[PDB]
Amino acid sequence: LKKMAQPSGCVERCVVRVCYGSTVLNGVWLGDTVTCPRHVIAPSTLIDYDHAYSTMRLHNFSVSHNGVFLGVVGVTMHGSVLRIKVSQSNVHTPKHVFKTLKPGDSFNILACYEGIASGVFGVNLRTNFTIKGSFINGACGSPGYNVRNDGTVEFCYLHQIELGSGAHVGSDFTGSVYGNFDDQPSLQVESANLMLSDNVVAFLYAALLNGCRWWLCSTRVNVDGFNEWAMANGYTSVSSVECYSILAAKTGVSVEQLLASIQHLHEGFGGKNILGYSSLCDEFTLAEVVKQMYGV
Amino acid sequence: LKKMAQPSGCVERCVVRVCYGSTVLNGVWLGDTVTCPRHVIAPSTLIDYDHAYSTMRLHNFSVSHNGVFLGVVGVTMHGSVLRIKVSQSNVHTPKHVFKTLKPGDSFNILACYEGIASGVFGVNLRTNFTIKGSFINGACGSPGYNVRNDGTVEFCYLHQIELGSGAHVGSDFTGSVYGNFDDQPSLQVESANLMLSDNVVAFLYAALLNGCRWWLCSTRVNVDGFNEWAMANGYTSVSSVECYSILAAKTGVSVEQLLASIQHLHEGFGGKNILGYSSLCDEFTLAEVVKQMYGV
Ligand SMILES: Cn1cnc(Cn2c(=O)nc(Nc3cc4cn(C)nc4cc3Cl)n(Cc3cc(F)c(F)cc3F)c2=O)n1
Ligand SMILES: Cn1cnc(Cn2c(=O)nc(Nc3cc4cn(C)nc4cc3Cl)n(Cc3cc(F)c(F)cc3F)c2=O)n1
Repeated sequence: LKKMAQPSGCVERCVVRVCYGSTVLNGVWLGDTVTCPRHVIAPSTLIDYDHAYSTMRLHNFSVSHNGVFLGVVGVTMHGSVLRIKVSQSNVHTPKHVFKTLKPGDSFNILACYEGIASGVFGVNLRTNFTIKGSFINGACGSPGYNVRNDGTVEFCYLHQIELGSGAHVGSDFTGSVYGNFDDQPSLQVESANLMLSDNVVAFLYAALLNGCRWWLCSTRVNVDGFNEWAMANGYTSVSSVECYSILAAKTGVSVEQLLASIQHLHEGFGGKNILGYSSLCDEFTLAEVVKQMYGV
Repeated sequence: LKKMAQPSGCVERCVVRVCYGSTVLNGVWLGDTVTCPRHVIAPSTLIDYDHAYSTMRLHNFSVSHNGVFLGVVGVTMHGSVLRIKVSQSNVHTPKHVFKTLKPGDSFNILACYEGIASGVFGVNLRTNFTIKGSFINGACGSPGYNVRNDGTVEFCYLHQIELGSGAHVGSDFTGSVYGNFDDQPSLQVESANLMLSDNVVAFLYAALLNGCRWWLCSTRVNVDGFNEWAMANGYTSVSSVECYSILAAKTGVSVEQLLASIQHLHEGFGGKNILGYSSLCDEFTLAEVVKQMYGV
């Protein structure tokens, strides 16, 4: 079990550099539209974006891909993003949709600087709607994506800000900020994360499939009992036993046995480890475990 | 800190599917040459590769890029790889070199199946010359690479085998197997992994720069003394001190203090953690720490 990213080639071909005056960040070029964070039009300064938008000048923009400049034709503002119409369509536009992530969803970040990709990594949207990425100044507008089995790219995230805690906040392509954080320099404090119980169950199945079984409780707790316990101990509710059927069928271990195991392991591993982890891991989804173990 | 891969697009355009008889793995297409593990010509049985090569027939090969089949013109064997000449050059061959890794080198893996990339991740060549990837059956031939600052791709790894431990072994593009394992289905056991001290020093500097300093020793241990201790305690030598000077200056902490700190912490943290880790982390190189925190 290793956190991986899906290959980045099809997304690299969509990253552009967006400049407005002296401010530079990343945008995503699809068809004849570049989407980027609206912070690119912020003054050097609480930002009044409505006023910055009303006094915008199109000739103040510079949009470029690999040093080649695209002609800017028009700009509209949608929530926390801009949609910049350009006079040229991206001939490497992949088959794509736009998807809004939910907590517990895994996705890929292509970390970009000045319109050029530098790194790719997998992340999980947490219950407080932040991610734990690695970004420095200039990463604003870095895209997050998933690639479906048929090849369709789901565009799901545009990087916005780093919180005081180090957590990372982005928007979707409609302009909604995940978690409704402000795209402003401010002292906002995210609420505390819960452990993603769905991912912990997937992790324990992966441990069973790698021979690691010292932790397995003999007895069971049902979903209703676990969910009552989860609410009192910083865990999310578990969603439907039936979705784990493939891993339950391959291990002979029911979800209820793992729910009971989580209750035990919450109080500590006691000098032992599970796949090299010293506490429970909610980093991997059921789909990731199934893909990495079986290719499905 | 996040382990990440460099963008994979330029390598994706070189991945091919190589088939000989019923055996299918991955290769890398550069110019008019495909390099792949020689296991593709193994019979279905201790493999006599010299005999398999002498009886090889070019018509048994099939080589394709994204489902487009390439004509096979000639084949030579070089150590544990084949060099397959095809009837056209890859028009997307990136500027590139071949480089043989040394233990402690980080690089990127593009995990491929049937000539199609499915995931990308960063790894470190360990002192026992294995890596800890995530690979299932069909990953043979998956390439490892690094991208230089000037854009030159260093091709450095072709995936070969998974040992009983789960550890992964590959070759370089000259055909030398890392660690001189055999490209045979025999039982082989790698030597004990040593903690990469250079990476642990980088990790402790990252902690200091993040305000985590509960563990810091005022004691100093010089390089020579640390290296003698390291021998007897599962650690590599520390290679040098001066490369850390930028981080030593920002923190006011000498490398020799961090060597003393490693000796203080090598058995465990008690109940405490460092950047979320419950034991010392050797995942991150100095270059990665400096790049991810300062963009250098
Ligand atoms: C450490 N870190 C991790 N993620 C981030 C994201 N991020 C960013 O990359 N850049 C930001 N400010 C800018 C400065 C610029 C200087 N030039 C020349 N051009 C610049 C462009 C930007 Cl966007 N910010 C700050 C920030 C970005 C916003 F979108 C926002 F609404 C409020 C903010 F305070 C930033 O967080 N940094
Ligand atoms: C679980 N895992 C992780 N990494 C690996 C690497 N690996 C591999 O992907 N495939 C292998 N055997 C093949 C079977 C095939 C069936 N078909 C239809 N085509 C096949 C092609 C291969 Cl290569 N092996 C085994 C292996 C591969 C070698 F290169 C070698 F020299 C000896 C070996 F025993 C394998 O390890 N599996």
